Amino acid sequence: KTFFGQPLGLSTLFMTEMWERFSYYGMRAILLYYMWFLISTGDLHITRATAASIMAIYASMVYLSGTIGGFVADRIIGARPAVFWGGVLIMLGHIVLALPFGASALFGSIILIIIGTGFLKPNVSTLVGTLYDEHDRRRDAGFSIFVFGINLGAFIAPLIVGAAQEAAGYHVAFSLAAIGMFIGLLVYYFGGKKTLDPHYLRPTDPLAPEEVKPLLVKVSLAVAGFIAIIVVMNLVGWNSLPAYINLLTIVAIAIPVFYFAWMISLRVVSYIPLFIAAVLFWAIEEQGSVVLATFAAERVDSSWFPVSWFQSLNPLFIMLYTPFFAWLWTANQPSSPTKFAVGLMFAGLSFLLMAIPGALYGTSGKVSPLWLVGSWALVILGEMLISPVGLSVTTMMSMWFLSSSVGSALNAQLVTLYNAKSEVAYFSYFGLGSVVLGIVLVFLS
Ligand SMILES: CCCCCCC/C=C/CCCCCC(=O)OC[C@@H](O)CO
Ligand SMILES: CCCCCCC/C=C\CCCCCC(=O)OC[C@@H](O)CO
Ligand SMILES: CCCCCCC/C=C\CCCCCC(=O)OC[C@@H](O)CO
Ligand SMILES: CCCCCCC/C=C\CCCCCC(=O)OC[C@@H](O)CO
Ligand SMILES: CCCCCCC/C=C\CCCCCC(=O)OC[C@H](O)CO
Ligand SMILES: CCCCCCC/C=C\CCCCCC(=O)OC[C@H](O)CO
Ligand SMILES: CCCCCCC/C=C\CCCCCC(=O)OC[C@H](O)CO
Ligand SMILES: CCCCCCC/C=C\CCCCCC(=O)OC[C@H](O)CO
Ligand SMILES: CCCCCCC/C=C\CCCCCC(=O)OC[C@H](O)CO
Repeated sequence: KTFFGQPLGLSTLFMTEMWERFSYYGMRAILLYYMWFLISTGDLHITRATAASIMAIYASMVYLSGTIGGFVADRIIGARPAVFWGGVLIMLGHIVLALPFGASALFGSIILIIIGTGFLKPNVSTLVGTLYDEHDRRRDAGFSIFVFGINLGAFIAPLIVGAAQEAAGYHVAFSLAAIGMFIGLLVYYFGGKKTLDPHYLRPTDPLAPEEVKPLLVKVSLAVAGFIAIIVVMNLVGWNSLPAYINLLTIVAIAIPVFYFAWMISLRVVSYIPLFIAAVLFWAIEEQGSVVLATFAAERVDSSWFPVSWFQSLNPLFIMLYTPFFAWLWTANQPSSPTKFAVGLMFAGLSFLLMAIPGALYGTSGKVSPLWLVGSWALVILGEMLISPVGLSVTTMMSMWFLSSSVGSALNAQLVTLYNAKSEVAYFSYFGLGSVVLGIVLVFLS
């Protein structure tokens, strides 16, 4: 008796991640529209450009937090508690938004989820490997099944949450996200005790006595320096929300900039164009929940259904393409930098495609939802070529997990350029921009 030929414990982690991704992407599907709403009532004193920038940097921090959660679990708290307490903080983040508050709750919600996802996201995948011996040939299948559960949650969430927001408002919809995470915790907690190794209740590589102090010092210097920067910023008058957002953008981009300059000082050099292509691809893919969400709400005949449902197309196409590419890579298979190149080209085509309706019809009307369907089909096609390979090429493993954070940080700057007047230029310029760089990468391949 198995779960698709895998140890029964996979069923627990499958559901755990399905519900967490439900909570996360359910929130993402309506958070931007929610900020627009708070703005329209005068409760939130920012522009839509800033709100769009917030969504991008929010994403950026979540991915950044993810590069740290594995360490904290491996060295300090253990993978099993990390997942649990991460789940708790994620649940509380969605509760904060469900409470009878407005803009005052946004920061607290954002922080809780950044930290919680940081503890949960890397460590659930770790525990999946825990199910198998070193020997097990079933590993690749088990992770594929796990990924399917991730995509499932991401798929149903905007449908269910978006419908709920339409029927019962934002606060109820945010509560559904919280309940989703809660369900994830129930199944995880009770299902875990039956199936998970008690070894992972504790860290597997705990700090040795002599490691405690320098780690505390290292963490301390970072906080003091970051706090110092913020003090100076407020002294010299750089203290607006766009300013803090720029600071985090700089931070998110500096980290890979430093580790490279650190490590360089020589095939690492060859990894640079790969890393650049990854950042750019993630930038475009992550604009689906920001720029494309804006386009869906302003430029699409979506009178008969919640416009947040467009967020379901991303994981839908992942699920549709997946068994195909599963087959395709079994049946000369192109190289890895070739995949990145063609992978970035498809991202570029997805934005080039979106420039068409504005150029043909104008930007003051509404167009068919099919334009967005086509756009997402194109970008996810690019994801099938880049994501399954990116970790393999880089084998700096962290560099791979950071490419998504840098793309989002870059987006935090770029998405402020998008509006009805700049629609066609935005899509053409960046669409073509990414296509040419994918052409360059073929030359450098
Ligand atoms: C996996 C590869 C797929 C590539 C996607 C490209 C195919 C479709 C592109 C967009 C279709 C155009 C819209 C069709 C339509 O019914 O237009 C009606 C009109 O209301 C438009 O405003
Ligand atoms: C152990 C805790 C787990 C449970 C998760 C927390 C969620 C439980 C109940 C959520 C109640 C929804 C909020 C109701 C509400 O504010 O109504 C909004 C009002 O504006 C109606 O339009
Ligand atoms: C080890 C990697 C991290 C190192 C970070 C390097 C530099 C950190 C901070 C410096 C950036 C200055 C802040 C910029 C800023 O807030 O400008 C805002 C202003 O233009 C808007 O009103
Ligand atoms: C408007 C028309 C655009 C047509 C574009 C066609 C050309 C695209 C790429 C040209 C070079 C081939 C790349 C093949 C390759 O893998 O490397 C070899 C290349 O470096 C040859 O010099
Ligand atoms: C009286 C109100 C407060 C009660 C709620 C607080 C939380 C209750 C129990 C905490 C349990 C800690 C879980 C840590 C953990 O590793 O869980 C993992 C599971 O064992 C499965 O892996
Ligand atoms: C998730 C909780 C927050 C931890 C971050 C604080 C980082 C700074 C110093 C590390 C604190 C670790 C405390 C426990 C510890 O490692 O000491 C005992 C050693 O295992 C044995 O000497
Ligand atoms: C077996 C695969 C089938 C799909 C093939 C992919 C199609 C590739 C390019 C299609 C054409 C480019 C989009 C332009 C477009 O939508 O024009 C349509 C009219 O403008 C609609 O009013
Ligand atoms: C592989 C080919 C797939 C099919 C797409 C081919 C080209 C797609 C779009 C080209 C431009 C579409 C609109 C043209 C346009 O807006 O003309 C500009 C007018 O002068 C506006 O005043
Ligand atoms: C699978 C095919 C993918 C589709 C890509 C083909 C189309 C590429 C670019 C189309 C749009 C080009 C720019 C149009 C443009 O800016 O014209 C000016 C407008 O009239 C004013 O904004």
